[PDB]
Amino acid sequence: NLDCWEDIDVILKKSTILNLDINNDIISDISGFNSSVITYPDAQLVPGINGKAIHLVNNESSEVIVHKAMDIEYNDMFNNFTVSFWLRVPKVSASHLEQYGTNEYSIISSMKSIGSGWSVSLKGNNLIWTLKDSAGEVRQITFRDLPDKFNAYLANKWVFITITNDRLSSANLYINGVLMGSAEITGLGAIREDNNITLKLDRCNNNNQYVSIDKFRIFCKALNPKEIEKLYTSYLSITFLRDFWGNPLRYDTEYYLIPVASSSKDVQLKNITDYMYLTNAPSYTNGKLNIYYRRLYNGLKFIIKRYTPNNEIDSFVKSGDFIKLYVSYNNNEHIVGYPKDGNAFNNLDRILRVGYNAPGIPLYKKMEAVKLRDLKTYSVQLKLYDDKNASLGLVGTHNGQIGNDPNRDILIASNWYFNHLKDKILGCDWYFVPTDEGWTND
Repeated sequence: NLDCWEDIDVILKKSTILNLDINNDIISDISGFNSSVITYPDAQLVPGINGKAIHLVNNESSEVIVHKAMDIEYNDMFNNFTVSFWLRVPKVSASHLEQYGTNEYSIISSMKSIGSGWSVSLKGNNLIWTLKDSAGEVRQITFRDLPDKFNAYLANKWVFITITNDRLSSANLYINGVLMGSAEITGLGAIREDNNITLKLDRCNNNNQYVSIDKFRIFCKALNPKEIEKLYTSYLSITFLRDFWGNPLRYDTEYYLIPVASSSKDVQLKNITDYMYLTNAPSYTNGKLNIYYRRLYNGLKFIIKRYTPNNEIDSFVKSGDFIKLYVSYNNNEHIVGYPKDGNAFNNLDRILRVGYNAPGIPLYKKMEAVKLRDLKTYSVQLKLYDDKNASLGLVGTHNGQIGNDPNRDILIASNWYFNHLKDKILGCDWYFVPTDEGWTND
């Protein structure tokens, strides 16, 4: 066995030889080996999976260099190792796929005249892991991302990358703990890489290209699936809610809502004071490039507001936070709630109303933003309360009709969901999608 050095958490900690962390707006290695980290002028910091993350744009000043300490300098020459990091890449437009689809550029590398070592690179919608030994011998894992960009890994969402290397067998590439690619690597000689690990866009012809990298980490062993699962989920801090992209959910920000259980649906409004329902979102398809996705940014815009002042006006929404949900329609904001004795399906599934204002009729609008299930998904649940603080249920949808309107999946609040929180798919899970430069519909 060529690994180094029991409890999984202990193994993960002990086998870590490099761990980039960001505190006090400074990037440093907290592995204990103290490899020095050189941050260049245009390396930017942006919201991360748990704190801030490294943001790299396409210019010479945007880079972070890690100078390996002598104690780990030659750790991957003959022995096993694993590289892990959260990664976020913008969805590549149809135009850029045609124009730059064949341009392979590295983003993380240990390769310097022959360039032995390893590298993480991107080519169009392909994520590539490369190992090169001192003889120029090469081994690669090429991962072709899913055609459906709504579910793809290189389409603007934070995803967790993990690449294990067993010198006696093969290299395996994982995304969110799932095996996506592999390549036998036996027959490789010594790996003589550069003294530095460089995080930078190298040889990228698209000047507007950028990537985000977080928690860059290296282990001195080839992690097994169980360890990778624990590693991955260890970053999903359940106290802070996240938006569709994996970034922190924020107050006073416009979001489009999409039900996780019917991701091809957008939310629409019947009329002010009335109900909301689902409609099919338009879609984009390109046979030539073999890509497609339900288009985003259509439907109602929702805004989350603090029910009462939080900590120190923190901009991020915490699980357990009480809020007021509003719909921003024609520049006017209307609160979402359930009026006393309001129409409901079989007196159990309370039909939500937007901007309801019948005089003398109490409107229950106090909600709680929570994370009760599906840790790996960037979704949120919303619990509505009445005036006595009793639960009116979780926001979801119910199929049926109102008056003579067509059959529709109508937005409601129901306690029914609390008895099915273990289901794989549940109608009370919601994606909060904010407009982002990393995703423009073609």
